[PDB]
Amino acid sequence: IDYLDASLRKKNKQRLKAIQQGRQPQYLL
Amino acid sequence: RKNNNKRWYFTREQLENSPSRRFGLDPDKELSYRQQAANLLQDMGQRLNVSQLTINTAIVYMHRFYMIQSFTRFHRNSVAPAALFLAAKVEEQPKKLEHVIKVAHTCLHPQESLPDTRSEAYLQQVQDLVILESIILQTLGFELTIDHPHTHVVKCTQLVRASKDLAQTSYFMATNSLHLTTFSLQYTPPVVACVCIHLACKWSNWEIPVSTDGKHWWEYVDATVTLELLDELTHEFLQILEKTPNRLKRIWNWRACQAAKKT
RNA sequence: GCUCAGAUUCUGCGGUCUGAGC
Ligand SMILES: [Mn+2]
Ligand SMILES: [Mn+2]
Repeated sequence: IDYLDASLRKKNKQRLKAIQQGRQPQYLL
Repeated sequence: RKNNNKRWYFTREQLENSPSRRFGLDPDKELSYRQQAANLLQDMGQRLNVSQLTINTAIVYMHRFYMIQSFTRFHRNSVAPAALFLAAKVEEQPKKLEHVIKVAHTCLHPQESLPDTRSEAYLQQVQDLVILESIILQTLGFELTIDHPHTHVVKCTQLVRASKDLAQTSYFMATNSLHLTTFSLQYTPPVVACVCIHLACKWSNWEIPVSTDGKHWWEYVDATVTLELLDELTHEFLQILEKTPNRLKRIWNWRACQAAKKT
């Protein structure tokens, strides 16, 4: 299933989804 | 020509001199990217509703792409949709840029705000795979009409006694000539088709009746072919099919995994 | 050494640190 590795990307999803306090994805794809 | 053939095929001593190799990261890693980049191609293609064929033509562009550019300078997770895109343009089921993107995004970023179509972030994204596509083109030297092993395998299917039940276990197995093997850059579609079946029916225990009047039932799909090789390769294919760290929550199973339906 | 869960505006999808369980 997963090009979405845990985690070196599964991780950024954590960093991105937690600028969900007013900062946003610079680059998001 | 320059050349007609020598163009997109390489020696094991060449893929070692990968161009992603002249950079600071592994083979064990790279072998591992390609499979995880094609892997993405699949997911999106299924989400976009495109033939499994287009998916494969992307996977061949991708493969062929990173034999010229490092995975350091063009990240797999952004050449993937760039190519699936130009693929479904070629194999002809077009989908539109804003459509690919909107998928890729819910691929890679499951729990995000579905994209604002007007944000400078977005109008830069699309700005990019647009420039990337000009690259994925200039790179495959404009050679996008791609020949696959399935076209062949479809040829010698019931052109032998073969239970469909195990005659299309070779069709399926071809598409791994792509996902998890460097095969598509090494030997031709034919030769490569020969393998996806001589292996397919050693798990199926049905074997090939030899053709009566003095010519083997595999010498009819390609001219130079030895068991000395096909046995050699199905080794690679398998110790590569099992040089995998049990990550096979496998590729075209999302909801098409189990053998057709019971529940 | 693998591999999960918390931390890091070090940073493009890979590098740090901290706990479990095997
Ligand atoms: Mn089975
Ligand atoms: Mn104990």
